[PDB]
Amino acid sequence: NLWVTVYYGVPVWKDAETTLFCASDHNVWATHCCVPTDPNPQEIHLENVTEEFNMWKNNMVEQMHEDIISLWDQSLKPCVKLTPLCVTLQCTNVTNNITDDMRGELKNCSFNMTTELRDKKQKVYSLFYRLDVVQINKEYRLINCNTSAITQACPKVSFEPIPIHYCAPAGFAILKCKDKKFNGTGPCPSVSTVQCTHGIKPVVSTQLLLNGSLAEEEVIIRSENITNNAKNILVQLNTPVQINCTRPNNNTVKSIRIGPGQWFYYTGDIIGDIRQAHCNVSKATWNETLGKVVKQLRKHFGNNTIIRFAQSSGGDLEVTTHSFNCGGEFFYCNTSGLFNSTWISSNDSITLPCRIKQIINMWQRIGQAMYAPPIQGVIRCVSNITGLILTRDGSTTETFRPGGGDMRDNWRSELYKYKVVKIEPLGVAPTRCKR
Amino acid sequence: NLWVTVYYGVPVWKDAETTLFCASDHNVWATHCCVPTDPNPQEIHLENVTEEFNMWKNNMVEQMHEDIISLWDQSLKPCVKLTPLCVTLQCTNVTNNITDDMRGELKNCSFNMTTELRDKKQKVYSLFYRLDVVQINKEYRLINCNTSAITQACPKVSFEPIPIHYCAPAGFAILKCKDKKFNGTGPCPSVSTVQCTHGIKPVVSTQLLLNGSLAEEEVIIRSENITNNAKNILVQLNTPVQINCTRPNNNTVKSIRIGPGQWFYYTGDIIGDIRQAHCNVSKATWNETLGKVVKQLRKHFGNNTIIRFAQSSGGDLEVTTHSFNCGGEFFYCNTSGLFNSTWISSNDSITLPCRIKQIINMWQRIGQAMYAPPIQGVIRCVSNITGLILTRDGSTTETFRPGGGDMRDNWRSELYKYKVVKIEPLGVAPTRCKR
Amino acid sequence: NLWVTVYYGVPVWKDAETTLFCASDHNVWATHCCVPTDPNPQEIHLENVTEEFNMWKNNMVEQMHEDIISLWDQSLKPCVKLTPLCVTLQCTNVTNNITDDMRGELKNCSFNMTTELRDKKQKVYSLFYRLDVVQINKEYRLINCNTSAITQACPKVSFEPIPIHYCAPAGFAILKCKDKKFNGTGPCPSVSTVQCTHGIKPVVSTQLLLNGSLAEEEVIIRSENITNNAKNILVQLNTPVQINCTRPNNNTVKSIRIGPGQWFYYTGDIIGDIRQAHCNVSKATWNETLGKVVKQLRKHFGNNTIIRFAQSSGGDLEVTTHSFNCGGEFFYCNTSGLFNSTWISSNDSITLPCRIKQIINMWQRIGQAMYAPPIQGVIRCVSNITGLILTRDGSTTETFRPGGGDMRDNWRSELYKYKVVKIEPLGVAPTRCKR
Amino acid sequence: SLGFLGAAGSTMGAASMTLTVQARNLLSTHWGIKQLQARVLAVEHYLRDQQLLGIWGCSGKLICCTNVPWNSSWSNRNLSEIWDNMTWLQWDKEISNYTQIIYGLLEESQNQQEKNEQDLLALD
Amino acid sequence: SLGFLGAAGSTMGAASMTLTVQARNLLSTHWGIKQLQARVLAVEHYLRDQQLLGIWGCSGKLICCTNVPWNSSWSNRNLSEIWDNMTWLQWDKEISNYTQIIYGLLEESQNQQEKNEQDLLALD
Amino acid sequence: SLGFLGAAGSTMGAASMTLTVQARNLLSTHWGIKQLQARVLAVEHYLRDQQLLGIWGCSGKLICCTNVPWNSSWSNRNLSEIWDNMTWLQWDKEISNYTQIIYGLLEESQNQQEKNEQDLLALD
Ligand SMILES: *[C@@H]1O[C@H](CO)[C@@H](O[C@@H]2O[C@H](CO)[C@@H](O)[C@H](O)[C@H]2NC(C)=O)[C@H](O)[C@H]1NC(C)=O
Ligand SMILES: *[C@@H]1O[C@H](CO)[C@@H](O[C@@H]2O[C@H](CO)[C@@H](O)[C@H](O)[C@H]2NC(C)=O)[C@H](O)[C@H]1NC(C)=O
Ligand SMILES: *[C@@H]1O[C@H](CO)[C@@H](O[C@@H]2O[C@H](CO)[C@@H](O)[C@H](O)[C@H]2NC(C)=O)[C@H](O)[C@H]1NC(C)=O
Ligand SMILES: *[C@@H]1O[C@H](CO)[C@@H](O[C@@H]2O[C@H](CO)[C@@H](O)[C@H](O)[C@H]2NC(C)=O)[C@H](O)[C@H]1NC(C)=O
Ligand SMILES: *[C@@H]1O[C@H](CO)[C@@H](O[C@@H]2O[C@H](CO)[C@@H](O)[C@H](O)[C@H]2NC(C)=O)[C@H](O)[C@H]1NC(C)=O
Ligand SMILES: *[C@@H]1O[C@H](CO)[C@@H](O[C@@H]2O[C@H](CO)[C@@H](O)[C@H](O)[C@H]2NC(C)=O)[C@H](O)[C@H]1NC(C)=O
Ligand SMILES: *[C@@H]1O[C@H](CO)[C@@H](O[C@@H]2O[C@H](CO)[C@@H](O)[C@H](O)[C@H]2NC(C)=O)[C@H](O)[C@H]1NC(C)=O
Ligand SMILES: *[C@@H]1O[C@H](CO)[C@@H](O[C@@H]2O[C@H](CO)[C@@H](O)[C@H](O)[C@H]2NC(C)=O)[C@H](O)[C@H]1NC(C)=O
Ligand SMILES: *[C@@H]1O[C@H](CO)[C@@H](O[C@@H]2O[C@H](CO)[C@@H](O)[C@H](O)[C@H]2NC(C)=O)[C@H](O)[C@H]1NC(C)=O
Ligand SMILES: *[C@@H]1O[C@H](CO)[C@@H](O[C@@H]2O[C@H](CO)[C@@H](O)[C@H](O)[C@H]2NC(C)=O)[C@H](O)[C@H]1NC(C)=O
Ligand SMILES: *[C@@H]1O[C@H](CO)[C@@H](O)[C@H](O)[C@H]1NC(C)=O
Ligand SMILES: *[C@@H]1O[C@H](CO)[C@@H](O)[C@H](O)[C@H]1NC(C)=O
Ligand SMILES: *[C@@H]1O[C@H](CO)[C@@H](O)[C@H](O)[C@H]1NC(C)=O
Ligand SMILES: *[C@@H]1O[C@H](CO)[C@@H](O)[C@H](O)[C@H]1NC(C)=O
Ligand SMILES: *[C@@H]1O[C@H](CO)[C@@H](O)[C@H](O)[C@H]1NC(C)=O
Ligand SMILES: *[C@@H]1O[C@H](CO)[C@@H](O)[C@H](O)[C@H]1NC(C)=O
Repeated sequence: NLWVTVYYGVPVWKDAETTLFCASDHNVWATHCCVPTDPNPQEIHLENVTEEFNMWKNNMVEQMHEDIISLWDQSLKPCVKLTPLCVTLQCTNVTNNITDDMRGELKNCSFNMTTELRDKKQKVYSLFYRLDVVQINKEYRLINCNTSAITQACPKVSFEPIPIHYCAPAGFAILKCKDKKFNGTGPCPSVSTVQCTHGIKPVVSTQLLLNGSLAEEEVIIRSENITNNAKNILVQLNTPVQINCTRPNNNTVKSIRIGPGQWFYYTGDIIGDIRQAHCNVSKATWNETLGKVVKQLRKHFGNNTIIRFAQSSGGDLEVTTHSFNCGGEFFYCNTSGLFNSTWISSNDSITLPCRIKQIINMWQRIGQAMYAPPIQGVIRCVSNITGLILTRDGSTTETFRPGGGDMRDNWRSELYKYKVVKIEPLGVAPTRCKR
Repeated sequence: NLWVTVYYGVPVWKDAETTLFCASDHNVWATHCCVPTDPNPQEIHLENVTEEFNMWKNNMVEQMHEDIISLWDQSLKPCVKLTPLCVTLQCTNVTNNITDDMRGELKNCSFNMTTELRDKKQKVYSLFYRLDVVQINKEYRLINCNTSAITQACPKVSFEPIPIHYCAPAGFAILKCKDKKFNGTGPCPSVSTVQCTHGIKPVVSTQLLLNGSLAEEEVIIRSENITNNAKNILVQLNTPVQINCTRPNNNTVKSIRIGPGQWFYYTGDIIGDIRQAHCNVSKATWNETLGKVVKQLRKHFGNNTIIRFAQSSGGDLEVTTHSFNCGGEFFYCNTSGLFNSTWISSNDSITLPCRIKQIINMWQRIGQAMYAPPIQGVIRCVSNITGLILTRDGSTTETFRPGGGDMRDNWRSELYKYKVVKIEPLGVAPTRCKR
Repeated sequence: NLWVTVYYGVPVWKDAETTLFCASDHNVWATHCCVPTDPNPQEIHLENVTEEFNMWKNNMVEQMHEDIISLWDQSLKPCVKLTPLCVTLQCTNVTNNITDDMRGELKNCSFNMTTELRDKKQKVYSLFYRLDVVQINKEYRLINCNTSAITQACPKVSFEPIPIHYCAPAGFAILKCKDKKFNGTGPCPSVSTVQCTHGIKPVVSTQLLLNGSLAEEEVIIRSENITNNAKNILVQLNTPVQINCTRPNNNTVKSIRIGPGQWFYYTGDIIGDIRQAHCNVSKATWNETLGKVVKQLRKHFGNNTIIRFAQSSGGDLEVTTHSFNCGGEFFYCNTSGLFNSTWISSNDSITLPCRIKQIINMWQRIGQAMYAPPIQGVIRCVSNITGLILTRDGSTTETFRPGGGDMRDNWRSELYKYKVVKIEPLGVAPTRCKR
Repeated sequence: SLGFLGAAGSTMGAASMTLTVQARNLLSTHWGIKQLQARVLAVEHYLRDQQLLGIWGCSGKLICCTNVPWNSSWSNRNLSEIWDNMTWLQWDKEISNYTQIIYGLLEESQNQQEKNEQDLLALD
Repeated sequence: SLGFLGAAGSTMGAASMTLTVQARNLLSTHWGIKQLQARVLAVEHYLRDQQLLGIWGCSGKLICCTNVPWNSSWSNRNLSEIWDNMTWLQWDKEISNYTQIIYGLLEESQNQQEKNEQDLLALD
Repeated sequence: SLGFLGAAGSTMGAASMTLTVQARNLLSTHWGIKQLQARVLAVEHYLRDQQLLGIWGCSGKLICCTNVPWNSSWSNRNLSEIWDNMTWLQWDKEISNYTQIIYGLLEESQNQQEKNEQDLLALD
């Protein structure tokens, strides 16, 4: 009666894991390695297609992680190795024009370094932050001396994130979820197909996500398992919170030759007096932001459940403070002033003190270290807080604390709406057609 | 009458050389980097097909040789360089608590090492085997100081051979010789087609072959041209000879940091009575084995010919003695006790007076040295002798000796059964079909 | 009443840029890296095909340039670094057997060099040619110490140019211009198709091109824009001018060990009188050659003008002076003896004095350097001048001076007959056939 | 006119009218390697589909009819249900367990068919 | 005779006599990447042209006569004026402006042909 | 069963019944460049053979008979011997010296056929 008819070019796909490539259009991410982005990328709406998405089981996130690590490391390959710098260092306190809150923050240190000629030595001095030196038992050493060689970042290279568009290879496609309020794990009733994702900026931070996407209408709370205290909660925002960060000191940068073709950069001195690095947010905006967060948490934890916010504690600065790169400098800000409230049913700012660190161990690895050269002058940046990383502790009161660690979650947030599938164009169906 | 007809998918092949790949199944062979194997899905017996095999003209052998070397070098690429050890050593004899079998074998040396801070030095003591230390004129240097750079092998990467299966690229097929009593160069009446070889353990040795396959029916003698005394003779055994090799001493391993992020491992002390490394072979089985070898040699040389076994000639330790990696340490053993007899027309065992070396220059390459970290504890290995490498002395008596050292031959021992051919799907034939 | 008919295998093409690969035919160009050339390449004459060529927009030149830089750098990758050599030197003049041609051009230096053992030092005496040594305040340093490290070239690797053939990939072809007297930018009425170019020797020189191809009948003058005073003029020749170059000094080469597995080579002494390096050309041949150049220049600038040849403008030795690699030695020769003449509408030689330099900064890059090992004995080579690089200074006497230093001008002097096109085999045309 | 996978969700008999729109999108420092491997992989998948169509005697057709009858054991629906209500994604899931069987039957059918033609051209 | 592109420059009529001459020449450390990148292009270009011919209903016959009529707006030269008085390079330069139109028409007529065959065979 | 080369050694007459099984078996750090090269080569060999089948007018079929007559100078043997007493390995040894000749003839024959088809269609 019926025969097997073969069709090719059939709109069928299966979930798949493949390799994606970057298309983007003096840079940490070596963007010249990517193809350029097509000025007229396409997107198509797929009416009546409902697909299951799972942001917590997504290999796009893992590839983004891998690419960022590799690109970051590759940019340090041609840079100076400051092995001549790991010497007994002789240090005293900077006590000249010190704000009370920086008493013994900054230190003055003396070295016997190598020079252009191997038979000579050059006596130099520089200023260091306390966070990067450890006492010898006036004798100090750099903190990386007992774990790794440190590479100086090349000064011409910018650390400012540039949006990277991820594109599927031929035969594959990326599905995108357009469903408002999608939490990342259920069926998505409204999808579209794209070849490339939007450009995603590889912004690196802890606790407070910066310069990401906003929700259209309401705060969306996403988690792998909300009742599991071992999982993080990613909260997006439907409004930005403006944050103004500064390093309010006019630093004068000096450099020396340490060997043929190699030079070391350091802070020589500071012009004028000093002030503690800090970040400002508006108190009122922050209070509205939390009010929205609390309402959504109550939907999940109970209408009459008390929601409390608290500072996090335990671990290194990367998981207790808000770290970020501002002006190319590395900041560690105390967010306790933001997360200190209990909720039952005009230029007033919140000021968060911050510290500055130059020896940076990224991606929670050991054995690698980078020396961040100082930046001349005074640093300011303004950024938008577009989501929070919270963890729940553990009756009556639920306590949430800022979370952090595992960079996969920052990327997971931007990629929550994308899925990779493979096209299977060949298939069969019964018809009345024979031979 | 007849016309040309073209057939595609024709069961023919031609001898060809192509690139094979690793399918494998913390190792120096990067076994995690190979596509894994399937559970030996099949071999296809080919009825009425006789192919010519030639183990002496085999590119599988040459590729394995090159791949093993490349993997070896890669495994040292990220490991600590030991350049700072090439200093004058101050050495005295270790004659404390010895048996006098070891008199002169160990020396207690002291030297000034670099440390985490480059402006500090730290005097250390360590024990060395005499084979790795050469007198300068009490003042000694490491043997490799005037020829090569030395890299420490990573303490977490094992030298235990893992069977590696070699698989044909698509479009090619590996033919295997199934016939018994096949001597490596003639036609093989019974063959089969496989996609992957069995896994081969890349065991490194000389004089005797360890952990290979056994012959099932008789001892088989294989050589390219047996009448040419310039060729080696490979002998495959029917029964394994079990050999036990040990290092009776209990060594204590110490670790010194020699620069940021790096450390050197060295024997700190020895707990107890210093004794000679040694290895045991039972006489009953060894004497039976030689008799079997002689019978086969008599088939080639005459019944009326006397066969003598003799020890090796002088030369580099690597080629005059048996050599293997046991527990991570490299042993050199005098096999003379196994080849000292003339053959004419109880647990009593043979003990081999073995010695240990840590500085390794494998594949006979000059300029590339490796340091073998010491092993904590006492070392014991049990292995099977599955074959021999013999040389022929250049009237009425023939003499054979335990020669060797060219690693290519160890691989010939297992790859003799395989040949790689290209599949050639097109061909034509006459027939009665026209159009 | 016609229909579209599709034809595949249509002999048409488009200008295109693709990747070309090398085919060759102990050497710095690593010709073993290239695919060996088939002994019988074909050339297919295209009757009735006129194509436009533009040597100044020919990206084959850019690829050749990149391959040359790449091969050059790869050849130095495994060679000994001389960082231990950048030490204060104590230097006096070599006045011991001077003919006054070399007075002030050779110095005797001594320094404290490292040894295999890192705790020992050796005092080394060596000779330098002044251009490589600069004063610090008898205290000198090598010129590269404040720019970069210098790598010693491997003594076993020759720098002699080997013709390198370039080949297009399938789908592409190279069209060659066969017309005589072709200036590189207009239509070429007679062309042929090849898959591979002839082998081109990558001869590196400034001002006077050596060992290239000759013009078929007459001197051909080619330039990007003849009236643009910022552009170079490439003058080919229809006859070679023989040039005989030498370093007439018997150099004794000495070497020292500088570290484990490494050694440094330097000139130990000179036997016999010390004389200046030089190059000879025939005065008569050179004067005839210029007369031909002058006539062709008059065709472009008027036949009622004056052409005057003059000296280079000054600046860096590598640009202002003629340079070449002879025997592996690096020569810098003064051409003022060649370009000193005003042209108005028996065994008499011209001797050009030369300087020798061992520290070479190639390809106009900054941050890399090579040390050229000394060459044992006396160096002599004979080569052909096959073209000139001239510049013109902006009813007046025109002034021409030697130009160059931009290596693309040398390649472009051979790659002017070739262009790469993409084959576009598919197309359509109308006919009476329909289905 | 939609584009690429935009037909998904339409009925099977609607989607089947636009096959070329998707067929055209097939084939259209390891950052070098990732890009190169992706190109190779795209080719390999393309070629496997084309080889398979070739074996079945459907080379170059998009829509190809065969001599293999449909089994009610693979699926049993009215043709109007299959072509007018269901879409291709649903269908692929429903008969995902029979694709190996069907492909084997198609390969056997074509092999016999070729032999029969070879004999007819030799005049039996 | 006149291997590879040797017939280039001859008129279109004569050049069409050697289509297989050019067709058969199609496809035919850090450094090893320049060959892999070249080989992959030769293959991708080959396959894209083959795919296009397949979509158009030309499985690969070298010369495929289609059912799409020629428009005078593309070219109004008579046939001798095209086939006897021009070479292929000249022809391509003139027709280039309309080739996307032509290619679209060819894909469209083939889809109509495929549907018609399938329906006739349901009636057969 | 007899997968891959299992039919080898059987006579040509029997072996022709297994062409399909060997058709589907075609086309399937610094270490990757070895696997990647192997993948590329498999594709290149596959495509070159398909290219010849296309040129000769066989294309997607496994068995094609053509209009080229068999020449006794290539081989003078009775059909009862070649198709029942010689194997495809033995035959290759015997016919190898003439396969370049045969391939050239197959190409020319198809070109003549294509010209004839174009002309017949033009004549309607
Ligand atoms: C730099 O200032 C710090 C204070 O910020 C001094 O450290 C304190 O020393 C007293 C003993 O005299 C201890 O009891 C405190 O606990 C220390 N405080 C901290 C934060 O370490 C330090 O001695 C000063 N150093 C110099 C060179 O003046
Ligand atoms: C996101 O929304 C989905 C609903 O679309 C929620 O999924 C349900 O979770 C419960 C509890 O595990 C299951 O019993 C249901 O079967 C799930 N429904 C579906 C359609 O999958 C999910 O829990 C929500 N997650 C968050 C963080 O809000
Ligand atoms: C260290 O050991 C060496 C042996 O390795 C001793 O030297 C030997 O001394 C005997 C005399 O008792 C000589 O006959 C040998 O020829 C010597 N051999 C070598 C290699 O020199 C040496 O005396 C011992 N030194 C100490 C301090 O114990
Ligand atoms: C392994 O067996 C083969 C036989 O298959 C031996 O090869 C023959 O040796 C004779 C010696 O004169 C030659 O004339 C023949 O041409 C060889 N070929 C064959 C197929 O017989 C081979 O010599 C044997 N190997 C050893 C080590 O004895
Ligand atoms: C090598 O060691 C093995 C044991 O590790 C010895 O084999 C054993 O011998 C003992 C008697 O001494 C038996 O009781 C064991 O049963 C044997 N092995 C087993 C467990 O089967 C072997 O004899 C040693 N080889 C030599 C020659 O020393
Ligand atoms: C090495 O030779 C240079 C010249 O090549 C000497 O320097 C010159 O000395 C004369 C006087 O005899 C002055 O008129 C020149 O102006 C000097 N030239 C320069 C560049 O300074 C130099 O003194 C000699 N050094 C030694 C150690 O003999
Ligand atoms: C090289 O020769 C070509 C002719 O083959 C010259 O091209 C002419 O240049 C003038 C001035 O720009 C134009 O007006 C003509 O139309 C060009 N003719 C053609 C056929 O293109 C070119 O100028 C010569 N180059 C040099 C440096 O003299
Ligand atoms: C999504 O499904 C709806 C049906 O629920 C499709 O709309 C129907 O389309 C047919 C054919 O044109 C019409 O005869 C019906 O009257 C339409 N029904 C309704 C309720 O509008 C719609 O086309 C589907 N979407 C896609 C992309 O195929
Ligand atoms: C190049 O053009 C010439 C014409 O200028 C072609 O020669 C003509 O060929 C036709 C066809 O065989 C003859 O009828 C004419 O009499 C020939 N003319 C002359 C002057 O000989 C020539 O064939 C063309 N070249 C190519 C490769 O096609
Ligand atoms: C190998 O040769 C034997 C003959 O010696 C083949 O055996 C015959 O096979 C046919 C089937 O094709 C049977 O009808 C005959 O009765 C068999 N002969 C005997 C004596 O039993 C065998 O098939 C051949 N192997 C292959 C793979 O073709
Ligand atoms: C530099 O070296 C001198 C000895 O020459 C020593 O006294 C001084 O403390 C050293 N200074 C530093 C900063 O290491
Ligand atoms: C910094 O300290 C100096 C004294 O060392 C003082 O003269 C100067 O005014 C101070 N600067 C500021 C901005 O307080
Ligand atoms: C319960 O939650 C709803 C919102 O879902 C809110 O409108 C209502 O007032 C809450 N009731 C209380 C206060 O428990
Ligand atoms: C270590 O350095 C000191 C420096 O005073 C020297 O006297 C001693 O001999 C050195 N020891 C060794 C074992 O090199
Ligand atoms: C070598 O070092 C010594 C000091 O140890 C110094 O006196 C001598 O001048 C140095 N030699 C040279 C050539 O600089
Ligand atoms: C057969 O082959 C011979 C050469 O071996 C050739 O001379 C003859 O013309 C050919 N005949 C046919 C009909 O092809």
